[PDB]
Amino acid sequence: MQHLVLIGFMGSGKSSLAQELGLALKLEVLDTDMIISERVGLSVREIFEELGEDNFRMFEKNLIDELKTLKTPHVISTGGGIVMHENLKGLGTTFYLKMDFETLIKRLNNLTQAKELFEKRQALYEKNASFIIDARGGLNNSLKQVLQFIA
Amino acid sequence: MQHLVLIGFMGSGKSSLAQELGLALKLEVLDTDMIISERVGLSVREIFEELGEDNFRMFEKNLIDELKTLKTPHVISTGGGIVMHENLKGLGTTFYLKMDFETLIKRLNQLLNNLTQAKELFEKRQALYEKNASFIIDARGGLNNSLKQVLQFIA
Repeated sequence: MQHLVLIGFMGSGKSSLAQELGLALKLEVLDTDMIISERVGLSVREIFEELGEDNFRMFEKNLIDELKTLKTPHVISTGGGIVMHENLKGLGTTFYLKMDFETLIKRLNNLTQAKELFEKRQALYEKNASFIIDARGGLNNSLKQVLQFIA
Repeated sequence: MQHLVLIGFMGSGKSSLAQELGLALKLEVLDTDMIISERVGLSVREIFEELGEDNFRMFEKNLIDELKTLKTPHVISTGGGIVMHENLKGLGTTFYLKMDFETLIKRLNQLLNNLTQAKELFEKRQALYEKNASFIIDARGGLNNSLKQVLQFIA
């Protein structure tokens, strides 16, 4: 009865996979960015611009704590930066939707800096993941992997 | 020969005012979010989402240091958030384009939401801009009027 939480970079297919999982499992699907924006009454971008990252993270940390009180399992897609929270593992079973950076950017040079930055972020998702899903085979292939792990 | 640095919330009119100052003073205009986005090749929103705020703020901190080395004064419009940087005040003379919450919101929606929480946090954020401002421009009453205020303070 643990929430299934999908983490990873924006554009990795977390929302599409969350909807498919909720359908396969007959469970409700939640999106943390959607909930924060709906409550605060500003878009995620507007929240960052007008109220700042620290306030966004506060709404996010508070929402994670709130969703943990829900005993019924939900599927939960999350925004890119959620992995900075200490309370993230704790929310439920986490899945890193692992996509090669090259595909992500279409949707990086060993000797320049940006690659290291993307690698460090990946290292954070992996550190916070119960399971790593290979996203390269597409949505149905990712679904199969998730279902097999939880079964 | 100090840079004229425009700070404030998104939608306050910083971009239009910067262009107008640039024209009036015959100076070049720079935008710090545009510089960062152009270099990284990701929108600001995309940097926060893909690389996180610590990285974004690192790019921004570095850029302020680099712009300080420009001798020739530029008008510089800045992103929300920039005032978090200890190195910001020294980049040049800062102008806070002050708006109230209701005006900001009005400019953004171009009624059932409870904005009480956002308002409370916004009012606290304003003090950070005020703290970091050489001058406060009443950004409630029109571009030309704002321009007039800035020109008078600098002249």
